[PDB]
Amino acid sequence: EFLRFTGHRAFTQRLVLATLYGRPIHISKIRSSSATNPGLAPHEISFLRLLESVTNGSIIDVSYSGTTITYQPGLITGTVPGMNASLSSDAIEHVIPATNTRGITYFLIPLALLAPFSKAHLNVRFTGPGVITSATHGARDLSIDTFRTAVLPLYGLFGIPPARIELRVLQRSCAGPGGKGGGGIVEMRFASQVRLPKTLHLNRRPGKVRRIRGVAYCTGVAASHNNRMITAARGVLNQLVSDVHIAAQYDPAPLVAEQKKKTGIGFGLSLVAETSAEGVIYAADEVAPPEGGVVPEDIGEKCAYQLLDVIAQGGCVMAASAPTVLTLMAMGSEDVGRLRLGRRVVSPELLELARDLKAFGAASWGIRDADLIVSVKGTGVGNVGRKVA
Amino acid sequence: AELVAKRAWTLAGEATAADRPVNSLLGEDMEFDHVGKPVPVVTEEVSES
Amino acid sequence: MSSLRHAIQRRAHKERAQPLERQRLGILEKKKDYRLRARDYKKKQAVLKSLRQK
Amino acid sequence: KILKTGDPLIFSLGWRRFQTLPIYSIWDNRTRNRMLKYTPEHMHCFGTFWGPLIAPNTSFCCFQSFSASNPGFRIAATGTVLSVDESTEIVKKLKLVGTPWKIFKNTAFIKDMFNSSLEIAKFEGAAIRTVSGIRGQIKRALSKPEGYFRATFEDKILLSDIVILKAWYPVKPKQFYNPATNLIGWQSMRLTGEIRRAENIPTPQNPNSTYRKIERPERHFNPLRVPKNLAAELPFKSQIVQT
Amino acid sequence: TILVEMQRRNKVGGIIDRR
Amino acid sequence: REKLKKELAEIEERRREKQKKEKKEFWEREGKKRK
Amino acid sequence: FIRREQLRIKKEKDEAYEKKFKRIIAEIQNEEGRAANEYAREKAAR
Amino acid sequence: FGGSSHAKGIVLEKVGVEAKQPNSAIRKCVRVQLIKNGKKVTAFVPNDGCLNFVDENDEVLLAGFGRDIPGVRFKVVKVSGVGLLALWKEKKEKPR
RNA sequence: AUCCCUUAACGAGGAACAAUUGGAGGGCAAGUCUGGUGCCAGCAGCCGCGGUAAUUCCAGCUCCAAUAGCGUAUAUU
RNA sequence: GGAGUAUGGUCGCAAGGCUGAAAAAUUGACGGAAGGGCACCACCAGGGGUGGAGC
Repeated sequence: EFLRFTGHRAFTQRLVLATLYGRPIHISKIRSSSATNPGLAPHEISFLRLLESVTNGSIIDVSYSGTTITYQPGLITGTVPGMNASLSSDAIEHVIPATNTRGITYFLIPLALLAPFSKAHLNVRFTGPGVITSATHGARDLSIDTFRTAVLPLYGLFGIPPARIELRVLQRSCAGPGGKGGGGIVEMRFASQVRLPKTLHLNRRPGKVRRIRGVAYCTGVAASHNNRMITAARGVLNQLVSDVHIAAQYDPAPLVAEQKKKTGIGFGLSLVAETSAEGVIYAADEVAPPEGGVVPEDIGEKCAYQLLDVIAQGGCVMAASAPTVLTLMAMGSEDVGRLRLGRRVVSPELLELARDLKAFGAASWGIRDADLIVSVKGTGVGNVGRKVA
Repeated sequence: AELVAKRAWTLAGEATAADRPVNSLLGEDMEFDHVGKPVPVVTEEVSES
Repeated sequence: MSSLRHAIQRRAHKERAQPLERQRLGILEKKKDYRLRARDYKKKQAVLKSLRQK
Repeated sequence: KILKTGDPLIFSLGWRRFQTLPIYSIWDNRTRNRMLKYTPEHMHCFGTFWGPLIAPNTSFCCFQSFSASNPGFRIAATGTVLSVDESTEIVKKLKLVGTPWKIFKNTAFIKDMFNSSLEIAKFEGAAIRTVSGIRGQIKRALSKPEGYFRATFEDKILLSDIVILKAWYPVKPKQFYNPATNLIGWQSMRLTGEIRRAENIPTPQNPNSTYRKIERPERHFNPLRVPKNLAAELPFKSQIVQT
Repeated sequence: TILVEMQRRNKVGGIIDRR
Repeated sequence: REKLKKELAEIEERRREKQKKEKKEFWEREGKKRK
Repeated sequence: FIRREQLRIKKEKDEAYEKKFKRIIAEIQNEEGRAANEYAREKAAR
Repeated sequence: FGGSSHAKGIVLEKVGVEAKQPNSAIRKCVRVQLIKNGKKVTAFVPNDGCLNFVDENDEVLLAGFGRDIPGVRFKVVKVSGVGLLALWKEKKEKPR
């Protein structure tokens, strides 16, 4: 009830920083303008359910209008066998409903940056009708492949080792009828809980972009779609790079309940450019419209153009993974860590994250020239509960 | 007053049937060991298999 | 070992008695008295089984 | 002095001095976190209290009363903060104690344990045990005397025996928190001995609980009693000769 | 119901959804 | 007598342990000689 | 139902514990005995 | 090790802290990291109740173990400048 | 000045004017854990119903070695 | 040192999607008519339950 926020922008960032700092928040006026569907969105209320499920002692209170919530956070326990599940290796089930338009990386990015600060492991299993493992048009969410091999190496940079991260899909799905729907189930297993993340330093220039590797996925369409997409993306990137290599993945169709239906018919592509210097990777994704039927070569050219855009633009980390690396840099020890952002990278979401950290109680950021070096002072919180044996 | 008052029947280690109220076990959540294998009930997946 | 244990490690644990409201029923049979009872019954049943075979 | 669970204790931990009342619990054999009733002499037990949260591996000291008229050694307990949590899992043994009513070869009827067939139907199949060591299982509620049941044991139990059922009842610590604001002034919660000496109530002592010396007579059993038909049917080389 | 309560024996706090 | 038999069994256990150690040392020396 | 669930959980938990600690004790004994035999070989050559 | 008689180390992690039986050697053994050379070796605390004085990231002196896991070569002698048997006998308090 | 040598007067009953370091072994619960073709076996057990001004218990367990000294580790000879 | 038997790691293969849930036979497939054998799940002769009230 104490701290006060307004608006529906950066909602998951506000709740996750509230959980990590232990500061009780109160977010008012979610949808004041919308007369048709005011209040909380279904993906937002399902993220509230997931946050209650993985935490312990957190009290979430949604109002009668649905336009104001308050949130007194508790500790991030994870899957302990006395409170959350029955066994320590058991996956906590989470179902998200059929009226869900955002991708599953909308749930995975806050959970993956809230997961190294837990007590036990995290073994979340996202099932249900509305679990889209693809990119959305939506708010342009990342795919599962983009999310995995673009942002989990950043935890590898921080010292949360990716030897113990297990993000695996069991079915894959796109949106289907309109934006709503899904069907493809995932499970994420964080077994690498750290006390304090390392204060990293991204300062040297990530000049030579050495190679491009990627994933083109097709669920419900012909398997020549990814071959045509690979020929389009190679026709764009062969002017620049000799080694572009894009895996092809194909799944038949996922079935949801109504008597089951096959939903999530679509196809998309996800390129990742690896710089020879360090853990610096630029990613881009593009998905078919869930009703449109556009050319796969158009999609391959579109994702290659977005990848060359991000390679032109980015200093060290792209703006999709910049809030995650900046909030982990803030969670680290009481030293300064230095990120090298591009001047084009700075975004209203990044700026809103800065405003939220200043409101919560972290120190401000120091911006100097080198693209600009942003330097963040850690707050030294870490994780609160861990059994020091 | 709570520290000086008498312990509840759940906090006394040996609770015979004279201490507690009548159906007071149904409100508690205790774990205990069982003996032997239960018999597997025949379910529709078992009959189908 | 045996030198890596204190005297409070070595101290004996006492045996409880029958409750005084129930002392008329006899002694409270513990593991030792139960072992004596079971030895005598297994011996008598072994002799009776051999007599039934004979 | 030893220091009891439930009795308050002034913790010096962080910058905070705070009087809280803890729960002492051993980690039984790394299984269940069983609640003790006193701290063990010369042994580290776990404690659990409701205070401010501190990052673990933080050492602490622990006093009983900030008085100058203590004749010896004011500091009581030491240690280090193990972890922090909400809603701990402390567990205390509750034994439901009963008495045999009718004793057959294995199935004995057990009387003074439950009060109704609803409670027995809840505790159906439970691992019941004799004091002697005979295991057994609660089988079926008994109809005509309300509160009795049938339990099939391992071997024959005696009428002198006591039949226990060892359940684990959870114990939650209290959420009390005094700040030890000494420069302003503060109310110090007393200990149970000071409370009893002040308001004049004796300590509860059970005569059935106080240990006694047990006079065991030497166990002599009856001789073998061979039945008449078997003793008349067995052959000549093994026939019983009794004058 | 029963297995879920046996899993969340000691789990404090939850999302209070008034809508 | 039972105390003496317990200590005699302990002595025989030590004898079997030293016999196994001397047997393996001897055959470790001989197995290099036949190699 | 609680009987069947608790017996399944007890079997799975005991099997997982036995497997994990057999692995741990075997790895510790392997590394320590390897270094001990290497030191006995390097000491007997002096 | 080295050329010395005792080595120093950092207690990385008490392996076998979740072992069941109390005086198991897997319960007594502790993975430490030697300072001078940098390698992680395993050492025996002499007693299971004496394991509680060994905390994580503590400077630990260790010596040879000369006589259930045969081959763990070292034993922890001092923890943070105080002898471990003295800590176990409750002669000294551990400076942290 | 001290020490030394002389020296009046006090100065021993164990609960003390308070011998230690190692090793081996027995005995114990209405306690806890594990295995399984009942009562058995194993690991063990400061933790037991109550009770801390409560308890007087193996009442100070038994044996071996050195004894104002003694043990451990490594190199070893 | 040789020969067996185990235990736990490490590596290599397995581990690349004309794709998107619900035959055999010269010997085989199905019957019919006639004639046998057996059956307190049949006839025949009897007996006894349950089913009416209560637990």
